[PDB]
Amino acid sequence: SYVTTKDGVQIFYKDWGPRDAPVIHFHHGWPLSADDWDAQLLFFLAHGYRVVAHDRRGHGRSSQVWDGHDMDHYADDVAAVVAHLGIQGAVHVGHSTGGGEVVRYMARHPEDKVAKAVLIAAVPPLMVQTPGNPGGLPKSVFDGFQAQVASNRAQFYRDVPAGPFYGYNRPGVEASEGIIGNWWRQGMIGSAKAHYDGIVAFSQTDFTEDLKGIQQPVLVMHGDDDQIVPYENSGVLSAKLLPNGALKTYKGYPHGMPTTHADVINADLLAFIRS
Amino acid sequence: SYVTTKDGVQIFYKDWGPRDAPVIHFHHGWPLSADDWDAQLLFFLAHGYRVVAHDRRGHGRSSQVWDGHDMDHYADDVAAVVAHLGIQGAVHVGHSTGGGEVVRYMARHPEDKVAKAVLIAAVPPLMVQTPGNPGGLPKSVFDGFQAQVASNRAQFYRDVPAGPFYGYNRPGVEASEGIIGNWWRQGMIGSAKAHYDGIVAFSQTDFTEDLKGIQQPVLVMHGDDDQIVPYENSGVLSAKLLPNGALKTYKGYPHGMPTTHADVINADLLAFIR
Amino acid sequence: SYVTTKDGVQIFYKDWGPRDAPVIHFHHGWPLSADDWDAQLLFFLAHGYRVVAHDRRGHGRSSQVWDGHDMDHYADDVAAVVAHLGIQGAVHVGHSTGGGEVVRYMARHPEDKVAKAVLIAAVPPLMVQTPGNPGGLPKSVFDGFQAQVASNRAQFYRDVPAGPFYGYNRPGVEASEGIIGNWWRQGMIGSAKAHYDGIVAFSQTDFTEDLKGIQQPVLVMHGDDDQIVPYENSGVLSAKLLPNGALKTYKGYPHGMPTTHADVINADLLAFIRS
Repeated sequence: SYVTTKDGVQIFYKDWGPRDAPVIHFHHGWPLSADDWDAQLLFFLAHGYRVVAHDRRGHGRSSQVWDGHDMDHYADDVAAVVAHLGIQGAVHVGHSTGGGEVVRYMARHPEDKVAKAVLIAAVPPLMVQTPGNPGGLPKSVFDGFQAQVASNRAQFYRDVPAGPFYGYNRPGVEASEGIIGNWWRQGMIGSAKAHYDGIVAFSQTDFTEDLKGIQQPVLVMHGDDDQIVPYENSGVLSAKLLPNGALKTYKGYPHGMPTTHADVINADLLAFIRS
Repeated sequence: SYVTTKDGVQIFYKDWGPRDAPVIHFHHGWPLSADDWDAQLLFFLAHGYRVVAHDRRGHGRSSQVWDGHDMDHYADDVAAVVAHLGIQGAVHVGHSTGGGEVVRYMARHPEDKVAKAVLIAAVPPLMVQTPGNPGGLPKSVFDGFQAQVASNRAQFYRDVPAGPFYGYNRPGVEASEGIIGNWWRQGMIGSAKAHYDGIVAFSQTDFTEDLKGIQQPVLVMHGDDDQIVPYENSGVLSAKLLPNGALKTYKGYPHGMPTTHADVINADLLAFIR
Repeated sequence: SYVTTKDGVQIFYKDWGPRDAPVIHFHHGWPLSADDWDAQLLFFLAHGYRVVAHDRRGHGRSSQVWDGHDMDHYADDVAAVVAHLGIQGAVHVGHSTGGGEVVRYMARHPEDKVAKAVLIAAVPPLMVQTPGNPGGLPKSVFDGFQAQVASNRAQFYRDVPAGPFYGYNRPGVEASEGIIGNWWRQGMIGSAKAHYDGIVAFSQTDFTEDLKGIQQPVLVMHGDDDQIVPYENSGVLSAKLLPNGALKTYKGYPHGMPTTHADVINADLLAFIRS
């Protein structure tokens, strides 16, 4: 299904389950799509929820609009989906870049009384280095990623999931070509332009302010061996800044743990949601 | 192209060939799409037919609707496509789950005087074991498939075509990465929920009644080494229940024979159809 | 986005950049899509251009219409895109089959005064061997490709990019699975019938008349180790037929040079366009 945003973007989304069942809205990471949530969507459907997941603008099946690739637009696009379906008050779950999107959404759209939120290996508070965040990674790494997206996206989208994303580069770890390919697939159908700007969006946006204002219960799930988003600089700090945040640490887990450790993550996610 | 069903589902379809040429409507298997018919579509176009192939609900490019994943809905979706294109009286060819769809369609929509039908490695009469079908497979096997679709669909959709589907697991057979990849691709663009429910639809639906009522000529094709749909409990029985049915057995052929043995299957399909 | 043609075909296209910026329209090769221009689109966006790229009928995301798979229709489809977006007078860049499409467009749609054009490893003047073109390739070669598309498309679409297309079959050249898979991917989402007929369209259409009539500045780029479109019977001859055309030779370069040698191809395209 599709919804047209205020600025004319076509946002694709999946909406499964009873119309009146409690809702969980899932927000995917960079440079993926709603297809990255298969395991979670089926698990929560089987546990009584209506599940919704949309493709970020320029990602997956959503329109490849060339501009507006920043957290504020991402958040407003979320607002469009929510209002379109009338799913205000839903629980919002965000992975990686999607976690930033969730936080920014809960910050600029308080009119939507979101029940609870879950940040899984999310980018907040900030990934880039600034005088306020000296622990932020150097742009050179991000600028480099943008160069890869611009000059060899097809291979770069193989390298990321085949190496650091799922921890398949660790010793004794058996890689899954299906999982690698699906990551790659979701990336290739998206816009190179949206993904290019998207790196600035998830790496150079400061969510410190937003985290401090969120009063709802928020669970932060982070693997201590996350090679893409810093466990301490992002996860631990995020849980600390959130007034009602709680941290859930997973030893040795990778960035893509919701896929490679679906059972564990889903069970813990459900426990938190049911309070 | 798309047709909107009575219940609001968008069904994607392909329609190639002269508008007034005789029609062959192809029905794909689980968990694929109309793209799985490439070889047949071009073969029959070259042999004077108009060919139509649609994506089952929640499969390929069709709407990822969360419910209605059963044979009755699959059949009514076919009716929508047929009515939209005005292709009543066509020949219908179904592969695997698609074979069950063809049978249910003919049964629920007798108004459409289908000319003939071909069931290839099709699921009828009933795949699962029950008190009425002692020779079927235990439900646990299908529950296992559902579990795979629910927790590791991306790899599972590699395992099936790389192993049992095309017989590539048979020592000595040369696998095709392109064919494996295309199977996987069609599966991944479809809905995990549609595929999850779809397993129950194809393995636990009894088509005995539908088969007994089909009076048109029907050809049942089946490889005797089908690792996906047991030859003895499907093709053999379906052919006998069909009043005007006939069985065509292919020794050593896999479930996906229409793809790996296109020349032979296309030639035999044509002989029966034309 | 999409535009509906006169004959009811849905043509998918990408349109990126400031609405008021100078336009460059890219035309992809067989059996690909607009996604094949990733590297070029981002490079020109960075240089202040508005870039447009559409999927040929029956290719990529465009309608899998069963007929009209010939150069005249491809050209009329271009006309529909141009009129829809109001991008008359833009620069047109076509690769391989796309090169033929550009030339046919500029010929049957003179009302649009295209500024300049670039033909990269383009099919003109005529690929197949005929009495008038004794230096062409025997038709049997193209009949072979058609048979592969009809009975072994999934694997054939792996073989072409893994072998001759990018020169990965040359000694000492390392292949990119991501690039091979992306070529394969774009081909599989397109129509087998459109691709089957498309072989006749690109290999047996004579563009001599069109070429002799184009007065605009045109740059003909061609690698001399192109295993898909013979250098000597294409680019060399096309450059001479064009009243204001010039040949740019890339020694040892493959057919898919815009992808494997993006830095060089982009720089030369930019220099020519602003010349």
